[PDB]
Amino acid sequence: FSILDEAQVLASQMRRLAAEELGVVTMQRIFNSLVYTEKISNGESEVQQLAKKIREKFNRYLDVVNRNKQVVEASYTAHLTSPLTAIQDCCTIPPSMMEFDGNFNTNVSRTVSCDRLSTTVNSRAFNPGRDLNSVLADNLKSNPGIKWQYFSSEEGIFTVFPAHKFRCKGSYEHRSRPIYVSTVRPQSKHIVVILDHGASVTDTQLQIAKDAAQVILSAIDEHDKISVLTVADAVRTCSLDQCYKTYLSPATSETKRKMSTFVSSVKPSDSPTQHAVGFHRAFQLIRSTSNSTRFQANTDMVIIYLSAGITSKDSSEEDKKATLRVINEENGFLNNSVMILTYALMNDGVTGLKELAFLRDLAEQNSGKYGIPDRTALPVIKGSMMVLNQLSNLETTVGRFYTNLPNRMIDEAVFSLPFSDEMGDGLIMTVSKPCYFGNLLLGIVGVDVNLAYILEDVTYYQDSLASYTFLIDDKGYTLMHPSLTRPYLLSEPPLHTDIIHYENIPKFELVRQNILSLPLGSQIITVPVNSSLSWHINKLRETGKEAYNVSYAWKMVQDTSFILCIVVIQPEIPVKQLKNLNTVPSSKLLYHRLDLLGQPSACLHFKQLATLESPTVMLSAGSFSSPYEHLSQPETKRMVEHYTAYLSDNTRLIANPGLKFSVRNEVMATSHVTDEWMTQMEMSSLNTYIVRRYIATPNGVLRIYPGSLMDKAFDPTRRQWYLHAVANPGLISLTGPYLDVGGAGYVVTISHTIHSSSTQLSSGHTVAVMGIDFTLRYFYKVLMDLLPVCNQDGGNKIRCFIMEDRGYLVAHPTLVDPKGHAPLEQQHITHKEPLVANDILNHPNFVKKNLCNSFSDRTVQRSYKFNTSLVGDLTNLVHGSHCSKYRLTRIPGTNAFVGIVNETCDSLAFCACSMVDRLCLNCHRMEQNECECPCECPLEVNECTGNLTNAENRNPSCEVHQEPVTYTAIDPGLQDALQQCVNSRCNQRMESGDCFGVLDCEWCVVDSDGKTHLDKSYCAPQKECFGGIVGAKSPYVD
Amino acid sequence: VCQEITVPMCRGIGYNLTHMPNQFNHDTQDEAGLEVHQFWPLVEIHCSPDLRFFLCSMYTPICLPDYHKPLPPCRSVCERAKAGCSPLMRQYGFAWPERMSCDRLPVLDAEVLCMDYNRS
Ligand SMILES: *[C@@H]1O[C@H](CO)[C@@H](O)[C@H](O)[C@H]1NC(C)=O
Ligand SMILES: *[C@@H]1O[C@H](CO)[C@@H](O)[C@H](O)[C@H]1NC(C)=O
Ligand SMILES: *[C@@H]1O[C@H](CO)[C@@H](O)[C@H](O)[C@H]1NC(C)=O
Ligand SMILES: *[C@@H]1O[C@H](CO)[C@@H](O)[C@H](O)[C@H]1NC(C)=O
Ligand SMILES: *[C@@H]1O[C@H](CO)[C@@H](O)[C@H](O)[C@H]1NC(C)=O
Ligand SMILES: *[C@@H]1O[C@H](CO)[C@@H](O)[C@H](O)[C@H]1NC(C)=O
Ligand SMILES: *[C@@H]1O[C@H](CO)[C@@H](O)[C@H](O)[C@H]1NC(C)=O
Repeated sequence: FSILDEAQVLASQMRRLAAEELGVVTMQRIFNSLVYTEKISNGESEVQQLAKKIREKFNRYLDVVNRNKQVVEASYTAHLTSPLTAIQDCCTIPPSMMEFDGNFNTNVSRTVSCDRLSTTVNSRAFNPGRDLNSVLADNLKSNPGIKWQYFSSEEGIFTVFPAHKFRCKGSYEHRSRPIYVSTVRPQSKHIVVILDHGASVTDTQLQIAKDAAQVILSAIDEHDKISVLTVADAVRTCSLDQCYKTYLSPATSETKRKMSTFVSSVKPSDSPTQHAVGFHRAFQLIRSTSNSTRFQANTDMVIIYLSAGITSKDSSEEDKKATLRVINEENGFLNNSVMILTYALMNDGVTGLKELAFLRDLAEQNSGKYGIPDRTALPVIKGSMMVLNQLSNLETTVGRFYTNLPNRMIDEAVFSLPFSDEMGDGLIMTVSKPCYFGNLLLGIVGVDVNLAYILEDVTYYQDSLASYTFLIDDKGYTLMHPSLTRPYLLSEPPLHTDIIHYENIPKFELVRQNILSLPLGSQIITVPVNSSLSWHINKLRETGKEAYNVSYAWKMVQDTSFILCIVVIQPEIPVKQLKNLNTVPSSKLLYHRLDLLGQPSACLHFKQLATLESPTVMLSAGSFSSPYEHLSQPETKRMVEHYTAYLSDNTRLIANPGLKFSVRNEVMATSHVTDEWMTQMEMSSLNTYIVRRYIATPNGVLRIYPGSLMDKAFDPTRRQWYLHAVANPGLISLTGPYLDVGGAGYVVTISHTIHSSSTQLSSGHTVAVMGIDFTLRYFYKVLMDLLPVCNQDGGNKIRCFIMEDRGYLVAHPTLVDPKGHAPLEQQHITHKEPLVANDILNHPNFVKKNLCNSFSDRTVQRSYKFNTSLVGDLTNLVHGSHCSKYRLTRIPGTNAFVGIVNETCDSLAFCACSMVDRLCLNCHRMEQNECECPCECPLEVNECTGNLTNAENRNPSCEVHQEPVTYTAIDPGLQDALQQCVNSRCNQRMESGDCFGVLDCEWCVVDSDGKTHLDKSYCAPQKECFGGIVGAKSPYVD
Repeated sequence: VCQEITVPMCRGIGYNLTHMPNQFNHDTQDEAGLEVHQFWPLVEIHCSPDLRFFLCSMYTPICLPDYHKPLPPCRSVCERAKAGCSPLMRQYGFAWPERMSCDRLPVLDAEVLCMDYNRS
């Protein structure tokens, strides 16, 4: 019944874990005695320096294609004199292979380009690859980081410098790929494909019809617009969006995937094809699509049509008359701006020989043949017609539809958005230019760069704690932002989203217009704190703030379509930077690369190579001056010794081997945790309950004990325990349950921030956060030891719990289900205690249900937020005043709450929680008091305009739920040669209070049959009963 | 003596007269309104047009000033309510109380008066 005095004692345990076991008070005292240098800036100086970095990378990027272009253009002048026709088949070079610097899939190289042949090439084709090897090698050796460099001729040959034996089971038709189309035809193409599947079309030739439609979709860019229509017996458009019934949508990967699946859903129909309605609909779409694109003209409209022998005998001519009439009428509303292309589907019988005449009449728009007079004094853009069979190469036929477009002879560089490499095994970006000799187009040249390398300057920008950067193009699409997933881990092209969605702040659309228009400038705006995202709030440097200033300093990158910007939070208030210090190492520094060393005594800590001899220090990719070079190239023992020498160099003599500013200063500043931790180990009784403790810094320093080996790409600044502590400065932050990276399974983490001084407790003053990890059962073992009331029964009718500020439970009477039998949010207060969850939603000012948009996975997330300023005690207000009284209060000094429930009789209470996914019950509206576990609803985005489908959806953006992380690998040869670091035998524990919390143990309660209670609960290693279910699967193999 | 329906969820169902205690031994309409409102998310999702009536006919049973006998819903409206909402209830954690099993209701049989509005 009493909870207050019980909560104060529980708070002392939290301080005993944060201050004594972790060392927060010691490190805060040390960081308070350090000296700092203050800086004030609006971002104009930083946006100038950062623009230079990527401009130099794009200048060298443009100098390669410009050099490759002038060589192949001059090489054609030699072709007019000597036969430049060599053959170096890419499938005939098998002496060896390599993986040096990208190209990591069976790639030989060094002054030997390879050629791939299209079926269109003739024996007298122009092949400049013979002499082009002399320059392609110098381009790669002088510019490391670029992946591919190629020349694809208009005739059909594809020559790439790094020769790799790839895709020999077919032909690589590069001329049908979007990179080639966007170069030779840089105009915004508003295409609409009409797919006739009526008149009893045989499924044998509808095969070609639907396969061709996939070639169009997989060949256009985001500046092109597309619509796909059906038989027109009923004008069925794509049903995956509301705007697809009215407009043409930009050919984004979203629209492509939606239209492509809609193509494969087409099956034959016996109704006679109503062609006139299909062409009419296509015009109505093209008409209602704004004036062209309102974008530098260059808007060529084309209507592709795929059909065969419809006729209809009696009304055949009438069917032919109705189409060419409505074409002449609707294309007469336009200024004959629409071009028509037709394609024939043929077997040896159906289409015969006379049905092709109706398709050429459509391409030529031969309306006068049927009487209808061309009312427009303008001419008509005569199209073209091609025939297709089961032997047709759809890429060299229908894929070359862009050739029928006007070639305005644009000689300009074009930059592609991030996409997946078809030759390699990663994401790339491509700059390209066409090759022009007189009025003749020879082809295009293009070089591919790794996405992580070209963006390494904006992905890991850390010049100031009060600043961050984002990179966009002139159309608004975001290429890099703190809210995006890091490119090195991406195996799929992201959903390209406008900057108005990631920088979701009121009054920002004014700054957005100034960014896309003015090539250089800056502007400050005033924003309230209650309607903003965390990237701004976490950098506040004044407490009790109701509104804050933001500075946006932008500058377009020279000679490219990209624009870089610097966001400075509260620029009128200084930002502190750690001054260079000189601390001598009390203990020897140990780099985390224990595999390359092998000198200290090693052991396994879950799925990690670790040691108990001393803690380790890790530098994340981003602390180095070239983060892509650190991720791509192997880290060797030689480099580990160099970094160890420079970081522990107290003579100030060793030159910087490749580290960034403030990196070593934070390594020395945090070097005091070594003696602090190791001293506590000798006297602590919690060595069997603490899985690890650590401290992390904004500039990439990570010291953990037990010193373990981590993956290079690990960034602790983007983990939940880090961001949760920054949001709650000066408070103990409970975070969990979450899945551990090291292999400990589900864990709960106490995290705390370290500030520049104790007189300023704002989030922006965070110079480091520390964290300590415990197993899932630990905080219930604490709850049973600390509070005797929780033992009146075995957590049955009298239940105790600990709830974080999001609603998730870290202490529990029940925590076993984690498997296939319970909802995904089963660890939430709404699922485990639906009654008190319903009741606390009625307590005023205590709870608030939040909505945020996550454009990375097109969902809208619902969550809770109990404000951690709760003074006093909360009991039943509406529900359960008689049958289930409860007491809920905040644990002082932390973001958690302690609760006790006394279930005297049964009561009815539900909180909706899906047991098959995370979909909310009602996705039409959100109610604050409608109890439901955390859930998601699909985000409705208008793909025809790039905005939200409903304007009544201006929620903030979900900052980060970046799940992808490389869990550390363990393998035989090491598993059998070494043993676990801590081997507290779980077989010798006979009660729940003894087994709960032990890091390598679990209290089994369920038999291997799935859900049958055990007559004999016992303690066993975690491997034997995950979640207490004997024989359950590991949580990493979900 | 009958009293008017006060719980807003059960207004506009066909009647506005009830009498406490109900079948669940709720001593007031406020107590009964708190329990029946736990099904309100299922009513707004429209899994069955009979759901709001079936729930209200049990938590706020109809009171006629001249009948003086309990007038429960028929078994047909209970089955039509569960046929459209039960599979959704099993997915989102909702459960029917055992006192609301359709076997406890009269069939459309004998002179047991029940309340189905589609068979009127
Ligand atoms: C729970 O309530 C009962 C009365 O229903 C009381 O006897 C018992 O002491 C209570 N338990 C606690 C821990 O308050
Ligand atoms: C066609 O050109 C005329 C000018 O001759 C212009 O007024 C009209 O708007 C154009 N058509 C469309 C659809 O814009
Ligand atoms: C936020 O605070 C402002 C005043 O600072 C207030 O007018 C507004 O109603 C609050 N809520 C929202 C959602 O803006
Ligand atoms: C913004 O800057 C001005 C000028 O320094 C200052 O007076 C003001 O307090 C700052 N904050 C807001 C919310 O205006
Ligand atoms: C919870 O937040 C409100 C404002 O949203 C604040 O006024 C209140 O004091 C907070 N709760 C407590 C118990 O202080
Ligand atoms: C809708 O999208 C367009 C770009 O297509 C953009 O210019 C406009 O600002 C968006 N609407 C709003 C309200 O932001
Ligand atoms: C009560 O229900 C009757 C229908 O049975 C309806 O006519 C009447 O308007 C209702 N009472 C009120 C106050 O609306």
